[PDB]
Amino acid sequence: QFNPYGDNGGTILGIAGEDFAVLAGDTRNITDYSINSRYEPKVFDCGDNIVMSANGFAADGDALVKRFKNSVKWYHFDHNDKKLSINSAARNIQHLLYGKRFFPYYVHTIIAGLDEDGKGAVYSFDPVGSYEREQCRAGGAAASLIMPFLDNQVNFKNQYEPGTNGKVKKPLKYLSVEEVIKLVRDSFTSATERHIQVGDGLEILIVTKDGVRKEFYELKRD
Amino acid sequence: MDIILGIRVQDSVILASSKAVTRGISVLKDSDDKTRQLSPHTLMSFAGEAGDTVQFAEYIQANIQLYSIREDYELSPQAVSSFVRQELAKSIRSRRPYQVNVLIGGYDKKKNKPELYQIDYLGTKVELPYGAHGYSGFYTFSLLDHHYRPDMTTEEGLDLLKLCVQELEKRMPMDFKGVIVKIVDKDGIRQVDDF
Amino acid sequence: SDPSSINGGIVVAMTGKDCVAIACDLRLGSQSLGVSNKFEKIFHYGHVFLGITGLATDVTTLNEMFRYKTNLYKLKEERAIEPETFTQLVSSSLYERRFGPYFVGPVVAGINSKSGKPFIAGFDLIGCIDEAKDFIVSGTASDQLFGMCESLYEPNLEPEDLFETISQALLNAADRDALSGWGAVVYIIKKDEVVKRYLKMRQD
Amino acid sequence: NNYDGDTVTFSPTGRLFQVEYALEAIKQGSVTVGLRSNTHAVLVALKRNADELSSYQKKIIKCDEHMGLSLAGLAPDARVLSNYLRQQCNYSSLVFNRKLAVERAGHLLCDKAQKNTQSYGGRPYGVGLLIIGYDKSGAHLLEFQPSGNVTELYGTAIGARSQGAKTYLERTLDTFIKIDGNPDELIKAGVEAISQSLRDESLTVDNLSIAIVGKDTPFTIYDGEAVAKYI
Amino acid sequence: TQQPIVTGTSVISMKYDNGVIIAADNLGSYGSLLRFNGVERLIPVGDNTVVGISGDISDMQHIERLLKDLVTENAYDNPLADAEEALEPSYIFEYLATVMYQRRSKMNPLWNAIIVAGVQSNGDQFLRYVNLLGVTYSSPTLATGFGAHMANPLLRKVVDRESDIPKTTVQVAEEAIVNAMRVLYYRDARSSRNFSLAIIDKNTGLTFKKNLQVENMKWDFAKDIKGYGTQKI
Amino acid sequence: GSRRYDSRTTIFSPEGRLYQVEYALESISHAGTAIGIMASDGIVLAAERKVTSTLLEQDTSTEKLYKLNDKIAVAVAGLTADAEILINTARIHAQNYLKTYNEDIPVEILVRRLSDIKQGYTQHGGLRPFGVSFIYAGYDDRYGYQLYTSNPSGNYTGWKAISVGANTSAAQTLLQMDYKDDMKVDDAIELALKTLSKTTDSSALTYDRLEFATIRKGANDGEVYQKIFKPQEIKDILVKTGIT
Amino acid sequence: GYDRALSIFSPDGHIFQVEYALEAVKRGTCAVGVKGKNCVVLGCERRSTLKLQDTRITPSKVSKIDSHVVLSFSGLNADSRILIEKARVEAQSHRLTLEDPVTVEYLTRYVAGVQQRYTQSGGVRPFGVSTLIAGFDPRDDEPKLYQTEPSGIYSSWSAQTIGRNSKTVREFLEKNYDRKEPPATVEECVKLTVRSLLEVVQTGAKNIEITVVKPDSDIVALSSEEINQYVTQIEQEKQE
Amino acid sequence: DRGVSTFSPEGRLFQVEYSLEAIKLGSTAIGIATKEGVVLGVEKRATSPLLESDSIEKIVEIDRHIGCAMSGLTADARSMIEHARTAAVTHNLYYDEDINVESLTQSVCDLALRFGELMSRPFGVALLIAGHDADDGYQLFHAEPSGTFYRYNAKAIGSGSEGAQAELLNEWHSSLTLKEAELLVLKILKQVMEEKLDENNAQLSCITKQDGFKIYDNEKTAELIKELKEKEAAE
Amino acid sequence: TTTLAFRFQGGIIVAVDSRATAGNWVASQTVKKVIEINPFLLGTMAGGAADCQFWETWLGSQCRLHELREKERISVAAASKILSNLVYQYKGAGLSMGTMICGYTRKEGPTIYYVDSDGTRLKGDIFCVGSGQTFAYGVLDSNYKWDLSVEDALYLGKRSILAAAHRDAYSGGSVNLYHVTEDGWIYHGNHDVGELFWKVKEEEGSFNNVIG
Amino acid sequence: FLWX
Amino acid sequence: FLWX
Ligand SMILES: [Mg+2]
Ligand SMILES: [Mg+2]
Ligand SMILES: [Mg+2]
Repeated sequence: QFNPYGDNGGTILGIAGEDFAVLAGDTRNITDYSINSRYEPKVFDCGDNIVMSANGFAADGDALVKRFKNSVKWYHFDHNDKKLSINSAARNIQHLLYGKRFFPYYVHTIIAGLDEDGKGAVYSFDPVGSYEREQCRAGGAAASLIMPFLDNQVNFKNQYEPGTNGKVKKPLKYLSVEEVIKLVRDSFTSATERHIQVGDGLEILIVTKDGVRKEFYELKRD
Repeated sequence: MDIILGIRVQDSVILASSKAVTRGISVLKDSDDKTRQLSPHTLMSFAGEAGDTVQFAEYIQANIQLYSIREDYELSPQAVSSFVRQELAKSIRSRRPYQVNVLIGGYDKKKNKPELYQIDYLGTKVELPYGAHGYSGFYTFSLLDHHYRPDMTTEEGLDLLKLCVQELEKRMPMDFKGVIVKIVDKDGIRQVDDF
Repeated sequence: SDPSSINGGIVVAMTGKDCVAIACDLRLGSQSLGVSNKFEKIFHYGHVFLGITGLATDVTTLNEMFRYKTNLYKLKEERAIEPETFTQLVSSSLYERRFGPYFVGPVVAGINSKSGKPFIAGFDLIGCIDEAKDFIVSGTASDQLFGMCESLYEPNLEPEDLFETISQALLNAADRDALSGWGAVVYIIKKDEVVKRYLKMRQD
Repeated sequence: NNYDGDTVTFSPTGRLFQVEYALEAIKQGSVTVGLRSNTHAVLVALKRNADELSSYQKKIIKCDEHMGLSLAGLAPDARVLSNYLRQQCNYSSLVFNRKLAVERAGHLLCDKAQKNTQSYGGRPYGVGLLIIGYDKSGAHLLEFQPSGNVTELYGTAIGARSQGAKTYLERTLDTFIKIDGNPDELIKAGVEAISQSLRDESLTVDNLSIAIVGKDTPFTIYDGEAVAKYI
Repeated sequence: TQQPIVTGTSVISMKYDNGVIIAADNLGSYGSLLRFNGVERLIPVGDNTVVGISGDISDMQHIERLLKDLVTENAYDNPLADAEEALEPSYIFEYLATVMYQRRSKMNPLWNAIIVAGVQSNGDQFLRYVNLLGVTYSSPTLATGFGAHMANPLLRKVVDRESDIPKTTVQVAEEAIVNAMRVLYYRDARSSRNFSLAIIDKNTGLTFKKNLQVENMKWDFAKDIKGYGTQKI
Repeated sequence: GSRRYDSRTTIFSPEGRLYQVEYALESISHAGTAIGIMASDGIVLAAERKVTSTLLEQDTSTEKLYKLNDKIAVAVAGLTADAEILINTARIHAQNYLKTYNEDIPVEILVRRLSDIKQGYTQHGGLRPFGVSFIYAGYDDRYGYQLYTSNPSGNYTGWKAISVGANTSAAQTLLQMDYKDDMKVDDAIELALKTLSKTTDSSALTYDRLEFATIRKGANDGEVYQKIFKPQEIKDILVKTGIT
Repeated sequence: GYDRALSIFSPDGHIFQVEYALEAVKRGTCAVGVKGKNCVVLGCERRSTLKLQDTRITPSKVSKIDSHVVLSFSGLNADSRILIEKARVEAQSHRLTLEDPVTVEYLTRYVAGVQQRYTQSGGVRPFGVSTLIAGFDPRDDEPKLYQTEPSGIYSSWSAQTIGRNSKTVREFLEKNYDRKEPPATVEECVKLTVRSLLEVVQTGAKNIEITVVKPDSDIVALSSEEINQYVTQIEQEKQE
Repeated sequence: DRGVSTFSPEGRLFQVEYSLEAIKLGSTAIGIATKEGVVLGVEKRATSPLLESDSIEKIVEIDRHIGCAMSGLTADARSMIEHARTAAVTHNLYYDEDINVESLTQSVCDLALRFGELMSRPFGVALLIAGHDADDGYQLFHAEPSGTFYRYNAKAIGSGSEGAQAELLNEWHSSLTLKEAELLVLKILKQVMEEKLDENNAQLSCITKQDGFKIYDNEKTAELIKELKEKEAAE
Repeated sequence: TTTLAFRFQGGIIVAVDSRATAGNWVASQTVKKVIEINPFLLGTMAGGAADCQFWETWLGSQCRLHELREKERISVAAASKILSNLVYQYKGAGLSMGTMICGYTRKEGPTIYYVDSDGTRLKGDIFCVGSGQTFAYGVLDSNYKWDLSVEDALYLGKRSILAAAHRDAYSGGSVNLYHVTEDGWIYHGNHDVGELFWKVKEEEGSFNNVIG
Repeated sequence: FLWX
Repeated sequence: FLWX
């Protein structure tokens, strides 16, 4: 029987700073045990300082990103070139995803940018449009490897102040863009080592008030 | 849903309906009224699939209430039962049938006679002296075959009903948290508060 | 979950000398559980009699449907429908629902008012007509009824004799079926009088 | 007279009066000017107000990053036709990853307007449009009329006293066509053109509406203090 | 929901300094039966694009008609149909990509893997893949079926990343493709010796080569293979 | 377009009247007179056939009096063809009710639904109304014996005695003169014929120009019988009252 | 389907079909609504050119929409039946979804909405009917009286009349009804309603219908003798 | 007769031009936009003294940040309001934000021309749509049955409109306080109203960023009417 | 998941956990399972995250349109029935929702309605919904009285989620507390089970099964 | 598919 | 059903 879904592998990672946000994703595209591309970007600038990735089944991923980009275009037309806020984008994507509740988009969606107060924001979605704002989210094949590391290093979980008898927690604080990119690079090198569907390249899109900057780093190609 | 009984006696119809609403391994409620008044002298108890039961009961209630206003006249219990049966008879060959079984207890003011109608989800209607739905019947029918008499009073009918509930509480596997009892007669519908 | 054997029940029709007989049990059950011992399966529209076995909701629905149709027939034709014509109406109606059928085994019986000829007919569930001189059988004890009728029946029985033959045919067949019995009704039909008798039978 | 009841009826001389009456709605509309060089295309629109308390009716609509029009006549009809162009431009992008040619845009508007002139019940569109755009064959200016006739021009004007600007552009043709790689000078020529269609009133800051598209310029509209430069 | 009947096997392709090469054998298989031997699976669109199709041949012939019709439609009311407003590889791909994904989303797919090889108007090399699921990806080397398993490894030894494309000549690139076709003939049980090859160069244009044959095959070593273990004679 | 040829059948006059309803009533006023008289123990339906020809088959004919079910009959005034459309609809509505509730339809419910259909043709659809007036004679166990009339407007009212068609003005004056509440069926039969005899446009009232029907409880014990009179039975009842 | 726009604007800005529908209302028998301190009363004229009527079975002028709301009307009788039927269905539909009977305002707003729809729907003429809708909101003792008309406008009235010679009885109510002190009792409210109809009717025999609505679904129609007592009392006080 | 969607020789839609005549017959409605808020006021115009004037609802809430006043065949406005309310709530569901006053007005105006041979005739009612959004601040819009809408600093519609508009021309300046605007609406209403202005035959409302859209009580309006009369006598 | 709502003298208490799972994988511990429809209406979520979140947000839109149209805050009964009638239209399609509509109105008083995706709608004084409902019932039922103080009721609601958070593998993260009065709902904070467990264990002297 |  |  014809199976309409497939798995194109790869993994994505969104972290939110004080006055910035990053959305990173590996550039490997696979089917079964074959590499399709060593460089196929799946983290996109959608305009209005929103970056988006829909990891999983690449066909559904591209369809969704395409539809949201188009949604941004018509928002401008219908509402006098008003800037689409990240919170408004998030709700719009819920409606896109849930629209196919009974034939879902087989993707995990993450968007990043700045909220209306100018502070870093990350929103993550299930395949049928349940969404939540977070400081931190990994998505895709190696999400189970990266996420518990982020819990430990970003949100400082299970870490107690030395000599306080495990009574005082390590205090939460915003990370610098330099410190966040270190964690992204170490998350992806670690993921590449232990997951076969992750590697080839890492592409990071950094969002500040000044706009969207890109950074690229090599990953192991085995 | 599970236990719904009905006993037609000389001058009234008595409907007993279990109070338990169970989902999974949790009794969510122990005071549920599995009945709707269709008209002043017609009462319908219902049991079956979750959601369908109340949705069907309230839909019938609305239609009978609409007829009552339009004609300024109460439909006979026979007429209401025939209407309800046809709705279920339509339902069974629908895309998603109502999985609801009902008893209709009514007092015909023109005939001055109590009437009990047993209708399953297929649209199988029967007039009975006593009726039951689900596993309840497997105990109550043989018991009523023995103890029932057609000329009994309402008080005798309630004692005969207590005998059924006692037998069900003894031999039924599931805890149905007792029953709400309602009497339909010439004076309309009233609820027995202590059972 | 076999629609034709949930409720259970039987109908049998026979022809005699200038007369027909149609008989049915009174049981309505839900598989093992007996529910009603008053469920009659024989109806009539003027002088034309229809017995219906099978799923009881469809027995009720078809009775209501043929009453509806025979009533409009009488208003437009200004006369009562005849057995031969009604037989065709039943067949048309059943085959209309060819790919979603009524789970029923209908049996027409009556005397043509013009010719005075005794007439009986049976149908399958999709509406195929089974015309017979001797007898028609239907229901959960059809095998038993076939065996009883084929041995007991003889042609040109008088109404009083035909009554004994059809009654013994139904009773002995019903006692060898779990889902049939719980009382019986026999219609003896002459040109211009009809006698309806309730039989005494074992109540198990 | 007897042949102006609906669009489905020809006159004895072979005229469609309902189409001609729709054409009349444009003449009543406020003046708007279109002109282009080889690098840029410019729309200049005189906006109209109900009174001194009212806003000035917005004449210019964006269709894509590389295309947009100005309107003269029934604004709701312009909204319907502009919305249709946005969809056709958008269909070309999503399906063919291809910017819609300004010429095809015209052909699509022509065919949409035509269907309303041949069917009972419907009515002709009561608006004229000037479509500017920059595509794979350089700068373009189109004039749409609700008869269905679309015409590619170097420059033109539609609305009340449009003949003044149209005569000026006909004289200036040789000058403004060679304003290449200079947005501000092409706009000035457009603002000087629309000035020939003014009577008693002059160009103010909330009165003038300018739009431009070109080689390294997305379709962008200028209103309010942004057009103060050109008065 | 389909099942493919008459099928075509591997389509292989790679970029070089000035353009792209694409190749595909001339076989129409009917399961294990090698039924049709005259089947062209490379279909040129204009003078700047070639579409290589594997999978169901009835669906391939349908896609042929769509592309033929696309050229006709593009010429309508288009004075620049043979110039600035000619069909680009990127336009032709996006159209097919849209169709493939619409068909999978209606649970009635075109049972194909498609590679669109061409050169854009600005001289850029275009090479992109789409299949029955509507999955799209681009890479210096692309292949379908067995080609993905056996051709890609050999082609990637020549052009491993982007920076290797300017260093790769049409001589080297074509040699790699013709070698890959031979390897596929050795090891693919639904391949044929006869194949077609197309070069789309930004200078010399579209060069379409028909009735090529796999040659310089090593079989001699077979004479020295006796039994499966212990047999000596 | 087609607007040019539209009569606009469903519009108001400046005075607030429905043109097509008024003109349909003018049509009915030229139709043969139909009388209904309701007694305490039955209802009479009488109707005058439109100028009969001597070669018309009288016994196997039905122009005026139709049967809706076993308990309800109608007398027609207007276009026979129009009436037969509405009668077939009424007959079905009666069987739909019986199928649903296993009870014969109450007279007023049937009359309301038929009157609601007529109302529709005056408010929407752009079609001409039905050029028909009915006299409904029926019995139900709620109100007993009931006479109604409906007209093209879709308005219906209840009556003790009523006329429709030609010379209703003259007919209604004679009924209003000789009717009383404690009247018997046999008396109502006589009144019905005496009324038609005086209001007829013919020279003399004869059996061949009349349709006649009674709805009595004259059957055996608490059940209603419909009697559509045969030619010979009308001839007998016409001699018995002394009109011929 | 029949599509024609029957209700359209004229040069002077009038919709003649809506204004001609009002002329049908003006032709209709008089209907009056008077709301007291703790009750509403609906009075209705019945023209006396119809003798040999059967008042048992003849449709009554006042209709129950629910057990707590009533609707009287003036204009085309056949049109009124369609509005009453829709209202009765909406009354049950509201109970089914909101688990609460309609407010008089909500039921009025619905009926008014239906009347409006027919004034800008193709193929249909407006309803030749104005309605008086009266009753009490659930668990409320404040009397409610509303009026609708073919155009679809509706509003609340202390007292209002519609139909033929309605301008005469409105003249009467305008000087005889005190806003500061409405009829305190049922008797006072019924009397003022009968008085207002006796300005127009003719005789106070079988020409006047009176329906009294009270809080908590307490609706009763007065008989001939009950109404005749008010007529006899008013005429004796008049001779002064 | 003639088509519903027909053009006159001058190039106007007959049915649209005739609906404008209907709106002139309607009761007066006045809107004034300031930097402190937008004020909406209407003439109620009760046809009889028995009619309970508080049941006359000619000022209406669309959302917390958008109000609406109407003039003409007010029955026609019910479906327009219903659409506006659905549009406003629907936009909030899809985008988790308030909808721009202009975008709401444009949505209502899209209904206007959806008539012909869709509904049978244009609307016989004009709307004053007043609101506030973060982008363009306090706004007043006039929505006609032509499908056109203008933004206004102040606008009068209805029977006394041409007289009231000429008055609004002189009185309006860009530094009006909310309290000044309230009195100005009351002043101009009293001038053009047939019957004498009081709290029972005239209604005031306003929309402010802080408190949203609020219809004033008869008690509140009565104090402003008394404040207005004193100030006019005071010079 | 684990959500409970109960009625008492001082109004309604609503307690939820914050854990979201995808099988045995803990997706999040920072999920809001209570939706604030309006100042007097609360909605609880269990089962499908997308289904609950989408349709309870949509319910909030329908409740807003009701008060615009009827110039009056929607009843808890009407609000609950809009949701129950919606899910009933989708019955058999495979929506997964366990829902409690909690709020106060003048005509009703404090009211709780259980609404689930097979179309069941029940009024009641106590409900626990989710994978850990039985664990919450155990503690809640055994300690519940009508005469509980606002302080004690808030604690019992909190302690009943903690009980489930501990034993149920698919419940935990943090406890979100709400109190519904005649004046509307009041938020009583987010309580991380990380700290709350040890605090309760120490102060209460309970959880003796655990290595202290 | 997230659960709750 | 029946067969022949
Ligand atoms: Mg790896
Ligand atoms: Mg049964
Ligand atoms: Mg047995």
